[PDB]
Amino acid sequence: SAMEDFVRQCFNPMIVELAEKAMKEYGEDPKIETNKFAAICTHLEVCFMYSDFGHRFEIIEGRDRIMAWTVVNSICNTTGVEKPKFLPDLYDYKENRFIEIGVTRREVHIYYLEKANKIKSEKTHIHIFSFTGEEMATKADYTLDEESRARIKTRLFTIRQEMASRSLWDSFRQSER
Ligand SMILES: [Mn+2]
Ligand SMILES: [Mn+2]
Repeated sequence: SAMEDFVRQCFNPMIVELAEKAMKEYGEDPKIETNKFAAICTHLEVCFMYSDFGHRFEIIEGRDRIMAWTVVNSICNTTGVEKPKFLPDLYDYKENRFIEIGVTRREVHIYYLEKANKIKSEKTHIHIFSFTGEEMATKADYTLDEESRARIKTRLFTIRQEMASRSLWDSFRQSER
């Protein structure tokens, strides 16, 4: 598929490898679930950019479940912050709170409501990004400075435009995988 080629050309090999590992966890094949492949790569890249724009942030996404829960447990033991139900994406040492990052091809408020209804934890901060430069965060607290968020928005829009140039955007956005 052209989607796999695009993924291997636009994403660095480490992100592609982690995404393939996550698909093995899912028991899914990157050559069949190509849109899920692109979405997982995009979410990983956004989480890594978010963490690098700070060390203010502890990365939880991208680790295997053992190490992710080990990191979450150590953070909870040191800070006393409540342990989340689901594995979040980041921990913010400055605000002392876990962060769930969302990347959606739909409207940001719809996805925000979906994520907030899932996580059921007022403590965990939510930050949603779209491929159109829109964002939505808990209490309108965007955590990052405007420059870092602009970098993330530019990266997402560029991914959307590369997909559209390769005639892949319609399939990707119409899919919720
Ligand atoms: Mn995650
Ligand atoms: Mn996430």
